[PDB]
Amino acid sequence: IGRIPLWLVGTVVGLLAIGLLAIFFYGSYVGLGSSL
Amino acid sequence: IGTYQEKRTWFDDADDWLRQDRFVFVGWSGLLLLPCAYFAVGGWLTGCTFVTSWYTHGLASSYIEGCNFLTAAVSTPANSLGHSLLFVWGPEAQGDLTRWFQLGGLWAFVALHGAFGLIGFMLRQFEIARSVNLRPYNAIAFSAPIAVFVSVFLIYPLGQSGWFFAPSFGVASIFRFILFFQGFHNWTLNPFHMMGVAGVLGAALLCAIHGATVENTLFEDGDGANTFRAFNPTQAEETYSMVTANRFWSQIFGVAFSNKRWLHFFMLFVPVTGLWMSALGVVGLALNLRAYDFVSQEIRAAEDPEFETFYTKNILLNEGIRAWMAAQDQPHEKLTLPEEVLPRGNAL
Amino acid sequence: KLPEAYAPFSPIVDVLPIIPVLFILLAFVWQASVSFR
Amino acid sequence: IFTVRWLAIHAIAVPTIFFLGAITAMQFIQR
Amino acid sequence: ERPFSDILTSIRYWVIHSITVPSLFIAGWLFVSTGLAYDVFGSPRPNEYFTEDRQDAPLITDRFNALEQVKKLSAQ
Amino acid sequence: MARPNPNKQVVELNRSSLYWGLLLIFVLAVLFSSYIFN
Amino acid sequence: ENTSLWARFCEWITSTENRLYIGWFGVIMIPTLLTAISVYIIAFIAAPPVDIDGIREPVSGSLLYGNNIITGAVVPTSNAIGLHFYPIWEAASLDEWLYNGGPYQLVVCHFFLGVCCYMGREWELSYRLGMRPWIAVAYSAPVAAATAVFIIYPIGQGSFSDGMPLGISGTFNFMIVFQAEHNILMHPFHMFGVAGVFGGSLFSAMHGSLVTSSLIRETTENESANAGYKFGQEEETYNIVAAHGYFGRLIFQYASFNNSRSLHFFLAVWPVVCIWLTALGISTMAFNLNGFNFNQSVVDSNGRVLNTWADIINRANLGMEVMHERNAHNFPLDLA
Amino acid sequence: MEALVYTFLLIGTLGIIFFSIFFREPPRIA
Amino acid sequence: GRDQETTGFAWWAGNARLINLSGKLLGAHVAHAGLIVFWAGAMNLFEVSHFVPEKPMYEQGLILLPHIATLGYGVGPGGEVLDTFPYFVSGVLHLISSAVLGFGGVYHSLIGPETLEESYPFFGYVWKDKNKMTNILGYHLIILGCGAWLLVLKALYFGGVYDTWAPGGGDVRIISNPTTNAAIIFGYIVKSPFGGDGWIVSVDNLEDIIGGHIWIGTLCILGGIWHIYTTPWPWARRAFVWSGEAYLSYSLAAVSLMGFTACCFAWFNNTAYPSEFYGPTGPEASQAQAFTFLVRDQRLGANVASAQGPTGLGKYLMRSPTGEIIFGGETMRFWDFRGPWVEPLRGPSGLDLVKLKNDIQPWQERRAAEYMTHAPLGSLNSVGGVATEINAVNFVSPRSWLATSHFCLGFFFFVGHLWHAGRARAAAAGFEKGIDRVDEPVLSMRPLD
Ligand code: CLA
Ligand code: CLA
Ligand code: CLA
Ligand code: CLA
Ligand code: CLA
Ligand SMILES: CC1=C(/C=C/C(C)=C/C=C/C(C)=C/C=C/C=C(C)/C=C/C=C(C)/C=C/C2=C(C)CCCC2(C)C)C(C)(C)CCC1
Ligand SMILES: CC1=C(/C=C/C(C)=C/C=C/C(C)=C/C=C/C=C(C)/C=C/C=C(C)/C=C/C2=C(C)CCCC2(C)C)C(C)(C)CCC1
Ligand SMILES: CC1=C(/C=C/C(C)=C/C=C/C(C)=C/C=C/C=C(C)/C=C/C=C(C)/C=C/C2=C(C)CCCC2(C)C)C(C)(C)CCC1
Ligand SMILES: CC1=C(/C=C/C(C)=C/C=C/C(C)=C/C=C/C=C(C)/C=C/C=C(C)/C=C/C2=C(C)CCCC2(C)C)C(C)(C)CCC1
Ligand SMILES: CC1=C(/C=C/C(C)=C\C=C\C(C)=C\C=C\C=C(C)\C=C\C=C(C)\C=C\C2=C(C)CCCC2(C)C)C(C)(C)CCC1
Ligand SMILES: CCCCCCCCCCCCC/C=C/[C@H](O)[C@H](N)CO
Ligand code: OEX
Ligand SMILES: [Cl-]
Ligand SMILES: [Cl-]
Ligand SMILES: [Fe+2]
Ligand code: NA
Repeated sequence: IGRIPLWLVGTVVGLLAIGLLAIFFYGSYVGLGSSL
Repeated sequence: IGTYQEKRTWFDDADDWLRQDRFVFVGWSGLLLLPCAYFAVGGWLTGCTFVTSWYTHGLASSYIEGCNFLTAAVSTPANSLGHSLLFVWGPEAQGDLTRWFQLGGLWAFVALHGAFGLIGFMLRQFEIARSVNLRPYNAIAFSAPIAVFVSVFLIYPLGQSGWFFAPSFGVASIFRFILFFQGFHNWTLNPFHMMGVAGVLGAALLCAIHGATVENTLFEDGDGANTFRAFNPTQAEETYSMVTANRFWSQIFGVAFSNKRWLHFFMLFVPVTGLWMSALGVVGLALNLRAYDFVSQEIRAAEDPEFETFYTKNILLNEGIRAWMAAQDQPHEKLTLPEEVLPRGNAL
Repeated sequence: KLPEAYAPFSPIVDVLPIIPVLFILLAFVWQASVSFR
Repeated sequence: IFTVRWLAIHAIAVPTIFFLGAITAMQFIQR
Repeated sequence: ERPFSDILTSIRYWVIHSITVPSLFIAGWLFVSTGLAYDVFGSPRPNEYFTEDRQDAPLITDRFNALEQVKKLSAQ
Repeated sequence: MARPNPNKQVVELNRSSLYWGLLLIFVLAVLFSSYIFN
Repeated sequence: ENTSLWARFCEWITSTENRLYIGWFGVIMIPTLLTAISVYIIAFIAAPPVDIDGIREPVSGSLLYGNNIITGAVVPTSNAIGLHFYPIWEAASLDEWLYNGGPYQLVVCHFFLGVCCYMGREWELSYRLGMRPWIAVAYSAPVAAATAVFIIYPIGQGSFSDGMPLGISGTFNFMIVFQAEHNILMHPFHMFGVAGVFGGSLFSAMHGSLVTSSLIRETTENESANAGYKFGQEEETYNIVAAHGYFGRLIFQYASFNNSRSLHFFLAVWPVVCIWLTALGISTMAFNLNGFNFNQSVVDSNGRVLNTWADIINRANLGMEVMHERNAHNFPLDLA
Repeated sequence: MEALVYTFLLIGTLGIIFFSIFFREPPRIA
Repeated sequence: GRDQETTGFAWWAGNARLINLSGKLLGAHVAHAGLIVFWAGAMNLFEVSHFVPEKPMYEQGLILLPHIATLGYGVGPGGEVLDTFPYFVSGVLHLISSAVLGFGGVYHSLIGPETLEESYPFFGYVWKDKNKMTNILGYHLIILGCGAWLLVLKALYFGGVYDTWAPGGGDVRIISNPTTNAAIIFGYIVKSPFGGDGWIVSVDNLEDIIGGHIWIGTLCILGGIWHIYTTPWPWARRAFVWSGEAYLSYSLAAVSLMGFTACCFAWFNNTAYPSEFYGPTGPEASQAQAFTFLVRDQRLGANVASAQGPTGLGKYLMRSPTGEIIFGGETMRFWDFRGPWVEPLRGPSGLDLVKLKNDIQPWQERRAAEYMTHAPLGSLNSVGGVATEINAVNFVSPRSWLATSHFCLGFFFFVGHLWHAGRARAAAAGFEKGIDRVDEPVLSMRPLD
């Protein structure tokens, strides 16, 4: 019951969301759908 | 009910189980809304990720191909299929989900389930407004998005040669559909479309200006520079000065609102009338009833080279759109137009 | 490119512009830490 | 538990994470 | 009640979901890496768009024979 | 009910609604006249 | 004691007791807007043909020259002029001035001044009324968009001929040419603008239908519902709590607007910030930043190019390209 | 013949605008 | 810091809480200065990390290296790079100075004194103290004058600056005899912003640049001494609002005009933004297209004065609306362009016909070819050309990036000036919170509005 801080959890999930979006923007320059 | 005995039944038990406060209100309409809406949204997210468009249009519209958000789509099926319902059990697919996906049945799935999800949502608006005992103006307002959806994704493809000419569900596919309506239909010149444009831009004006006027004519209730903490849930006085707002807009614009109820009814009325007019115009376009031409100006421009207007420039641009987009957008016509006959200006 | 002595430090230089964006996001993390006090 | 909130949040989270793994997988697919 | 403040901040929730969230992520990864997406969803692989028979966009051009025609036109 | 009609109602149109009606009809004219003349 | 002529004029200009507030912003607005209105009406009715493209192909534009309401337009300034500031006293004759698109430049300069001073006058009336001042900030969005289509796009493109024609069909022409060159549909700022006006209609119908859903009974079925509201009344006319509970159990109980203050703030901020972003979309495409370019993005293992929906957009874009300014081009690449 | 009609309709809309600005029902505080 | 109950400003306005907290305000400012110096150092080192010796600096998405090279560091005749060590030194000095400024900002933000009034009366100030407000303004004006004179010193004795107008493709030249004529200096200021005049963006020679900098440096130092030794006059006191948020609003309007001016400088000026380092301007690329299509068709044995277009105007050469000969085509709209590759071919009648036929130069011809092939046309993907072109070239001009970004920033800062001007006026008036509900002004005014 609240043994991990909610802001710490939110910061970590925001980090995973930002890393996921950075991966998605990275993969548009390589591989399929990359104009090369 | 109503000073009668009326012994309880399975209907009454189910109704009492459905109409109660939950995290999400389910209700009777949720028997339709929740599965149909989940299937429409999930089917769109499935088609934008895996389901191909290589066989229905000869394009690429999925993330597995390499398309991003702006470019992926759930594509309308081939013109050869016409207005087939594309049932997975139907004749075209014959029960087989895999080749059902690539034949375009997913568009029919998303369209039919989205229509029934929209019906379920409006029934949910009716039901919730009944349970809370409020007037159903939210459902009356939602009547206009369903009117647009049925006229655009159902009436227009039913009027044209088939589902192929419906909008495919996806950002770049919607843009194709929009430029298609420009080139083939001259949908900019249509009075019903420009009524829709006036309604939407006026509704945005009303939204922005009601928000700014309310947020700039507040009463104090202060002892704090954050105004957002000056609002309590249950009281009986106006939070912003109606008379000051009316005075301000009377001296700025010349006319101003003085009835809150008519102000909010106007905020309700403008987008609904705009979207209904756009729906009626798209229904006209379903039968190729275009406002493409002005007969007097066209005959004047044919009998005078010196007559040149922006409308005639638009007509030329529309010829350019049609002739440069037909070959790659309509594979069913087998239009192999040579580079020779395409319209073209000097240089470029 | 960078001078030869700083060639092994090129990958650490390649990240350096994003620090201000991390600074504004760090301001938001700090506000979440003080619970939007 | 197994509430309406549970089922309604799982229907929109479980395929979402599966799909996010799916797009992240194809995001590194070469040609 | 659990008003979404003690349930996402609970180690009981977090231990059980430290396996289901990334197990789902790995399952979604394998669904795309093993070609099962290509198989079940009808999308052709990046090296299988044009066969020896045709070198252009395929056309359905039929309705009740559409199933076997897209069978014969696709990459098996 | 009685010999006279019990549902006797008065209609109202304030000057504001007169202004909306006149703007609406004249705007329909300005919009649609180019198309009716064609 | 207040007997001097300037102070009497000052108290007349700054007076709230006027039917229309003038103020010191209105003393710049009113002549400029009246000049622009006069020239716009006169030009729309009786303007002779205007050589917009600079290639001696004058475009009629006016009603007396055979246009209707939809087709009539105050034609942009000549491409030969560019941005060279063409007023009446620069032209040898009114005939030359009307040929080279002078009324458009006059209307554009006066209208930009008029809208800037309109936003200032909105602030100044809010100041003299004891109001809070940010309605001008909200009006800065359509002002920014008008300046983006009347000033910034001509400046970035080198010619006032690039401005939006003051008309209906001219506006449509401006859009077709704009998408041809820049692909505005594939721009995030324009996507934000479309989301802004779609959400503006969304939230206008939403808030209007929630307020109309929660109206309080004072009237009968004989009387229109607005007759239950009295101007200047202190009590609130609708049940905010009932509407809020409705919306919460409709979508999400926590994710509703419990403050009517914050709700109206959201209503103001959403289309204003989105119209700001799309006005900068036009402003950045003035300096050739354009929309996204996703042509030949997907290729197969053997290098063949798959057509895509973006490639269908590209095909329509080419059709919009080559036909626009069909005679004005002499060279392949359209850098000018 | 058409420019006559268009001009009349435009000045009619402007006249209704003028009458609506300067000849509205005066709102009352009560 | 504080919470909302002790300040009344929420977290989304938390900086407002330190309006009256002079020490924390100073720390936030110097920490921000550390951020600016940090981005300059980080981006500069990143740019020299991503620098290729062959390709010019406009092909590689560089926006700081062209600034340093315009100053005349590491470049020679024509604009080729001789060394990147000056750029590396600039980046490193910026990074380390940012570390020092960030230490200071963190110090005053976390443990610095709350207010500087009770102990350091030189630094502590109240916002309504017009004397000390002008004193701080004078200190910063002296600093600005010193910076302008640093540029003057760099142009006069510290290697000179890069001139694109010097013969042979331009080079780094030492400025001798700058134009100190007041008429030439202020005729730019009084000039119209429109075509043919361009306001101050049409400064087209380094002598005018450095003379204007001499004038701005001397006037800035003079204004600094004047402000330190005077107090604002009663007419200024009546004309102005004297709160900190009002001073912020004034600064916002000023830097918004500065951002719009920088947008136009990047898009149009080619002497302060040499085309070798920043790429061609829009007018430059259009005139380059017409120029190289003139010379190609000359070398293919054709006449240029003849061969009118489809419109009967002249495909290669026409006359501008004032009379002098200009390049044919839609590039006539860019007839106002002046570049170092057209002036040796341009005489009294505009483009000289015999000079344009005979006196072509190889470096001018190559420069025109490249200014065609690298036009400021591109997408957000950094795909070069018009929006209908292929995905084959990876190029968007630094002029395009600078002009677009700084127009966006200038616009939002004008809007921020509106927000702060309104709120500062309302806070001085007592309106920042709302209408008083019992002393409402409209209720004391007659009806009929
Ligand atoms: C340019 C960005 C910037 C800067 C310089 C500041 C600066 C400041 N803010 Mg602030 N803020 C910002 C953005 C910024 N803010 C944004 C975007 C928001 C919205 C989320 C806020 C919302 C906000 C609120 C609500 C409050 C402040 C407050 C403050 C002041 C004290 C903060 C404090 O000491 O608490 C303690 C902070 C910490 C203990 C964490 C900081 C740890 C370090 C400094 C982070 C950076 C580490 C750095 C890399 C180390 C460099 C060392 C060097 C040697 C290289 C301070 C001067 C407070 C105030 O007004 O004072 C009364 C206040 O309550 N801010
Ligand atoms: C403000 C001035 C400015 C300018 C003119 C440039 C210009 C440029 N940069 Mg640069 N940069 C800047 C600031 C600037 N940058 C800052 C502050 C940082 C620190 C984060 C960086 C870090 C950086 C890196 C690491 C790189 C560049 C690169 C580049 C080049 C390619 C740009 C590109 O394709 O990116 C893409 C264009 C965009 C992403 C558009 C930006 C989107 C806007 C700003 C935000 C969206 C607005 C939003 C919708 C509104 C909502 C408001 C709010 C709610 C958020 C280009 C010349 C690249 C390069 O060439 O290296 C040499 C490179 O990799 N920049
Ligand atoms: C996201 C934030 C951001 C970012 C990343 C940038 C980035 C940039 N801006 Mg900027 N700017 C911003 C926000 C931003 N801006 C905002 C919000 C505004 C207000 C609207 C402005 C207004 C602005 C203007 C007016 C200008 C820029 C300019 C620039 C560019 C060069 C900066 C420069 O050198 O200035 C200068 C640095 C200083 C003044 C600090 C002092 C430096 C000293 C005086 C220089 C000493 C040199 C000396 C001669 C060396 C010799 C040594 C000795 C031998 C004498 C740069 C890429 C310039 C530009 O390129 O125009 C496009 C420019 O003129 N910006
Ligand atoms: C960033 C620099 C800066 C700042 C913020 C200030 C700020 C201030 N100065 Mg100032 N000043 C400066 C630099 C600066 N000065 C410099 C460099 C000089 C040397 C020339 C002066 C010389 C000076 C004097 C002599 C006086 C001030 C005064 C003032 C105060 C009132 C000014 C006013 O009423 O508004 C603005 C003024 C006007 C609008 C009327 C001036 C008429 C025109 C606009 C002046 C420029 C003419 C030119 C054609 C304008 C077109 C240029 C434009 C297109 C870019 C004010 C606090 C007054 C004061 O209070 O003394 C203490 C005063 O007497 N200053
Ligand atoms: C150097 C200029 C400057 C300075 C010093 C200030 C200072 C201040 N402003 Mg302010 N403002 C400015 C410019 C400035 N503003 C601009 C340019 C705008 C845009 C119109 C605003 C709009 C604004 C509003 C609406 C408000 C303030 C407020 C405030 C006060 C509290 C700020 C705060 O902590 O909020 C907290 C900071 C955050 C929550 C972070 C904001 C995150 C943004 C949305 C992300 C944007 C990043 C993105 C990359 C931008 C791209 C756009 C473009 C470059 C493409 C403070 C004294 C508040 C106030 O009035 O208090 C008295 C307030 O209500 N400002
Ligand atoms: C086919 C079909 C079906 C159906 C199915 C379904 C219904 C499902 C699903 C599904 C789903 C349901 C899916 C999904 C997905 C999702 C996703 C993929 C997501 C996402 C998102 C993103 C990616 C983003 C994020 C973010 C970030 C991170 C940043 C900021 C914010 C945002 C949000 C933007 C069946 C079998 C029955 C049968 C018939 C047919
Ligand atoms: C590494 C390296 C190097 C080296 C370098 C060096 C050795 C340097 C440095 C550095 C430094 C050394 C930096 C700095 C910083 C500083 C600063 C940043 C400052 C400051 C100051 C201030 C800020 C002031 C303030 C004030 C006061 C306090 C008093 C009164 C007022 C005033 C405001 C004036 C080189 C490049 C060679 C090479 C490569 C590597
Ligand atoms: C207070 C506060 C805050 C903050 C602010 C700021 C803004 C800060 C800062 C700061 C800063 C501004 C920092 C900076 C820094 C720097 C550093 C730390 C450095 C360094 C150095 C090094 C070590 C380098 C090295 C190198 C070289 C020499 C070159 C080559 C390469 C390399 C990189 C290796 C916030 C917002 C969060 C919240 C509120 C409060
Ligand atoms: C470096 C250079 C140069 C030089 C420059 C200069 C020398 C500048 C300056 C300048 C100046 C010397 C400026 C001035 C200014 C000012 C302004 C811009 C202002 C203002 C303000 C206002 C707008 C006002 C307002 C008002 C009024 C009206 C009254 C009441 C009060 C008030 C405040 C409200 C040149 C270009 C040659 C070349 C390039 C480089
Ligand atoms: C918004 C928000 C949030 C959050 C999110 C996130 C996830 C954030 C983040 C963030 C981050 C992620 C941060 C970070 C940071 C960091 C920083 C800011 C830093 C720094 C520093 C510096 C300055 C550096 C330096 C250096 C150099 C220069 C070189 C080498 C060495 C060194 C590294 C030392 C949440 C959901 C909770 C809630 C809602 C709201
Ligand atoms: C910008 C023009 C000024 C040129 C010379 C600047 C140097 C410093 C000039 C300041 C002159 C001091 C004026 C003194 C005013 C007195 O303090 C007041 N009359 C009160 O005694
Ligand atoms: O005007 Mn209308 O379209 Ca914009 O690009 Mn250049 O200019 Mn003209 O050509 Mn392409
Ligand atoms: Cl055209
Ligand atoms: Cl051309
Ligand atoms: Fe309301
Ligand atoms: Na052409």
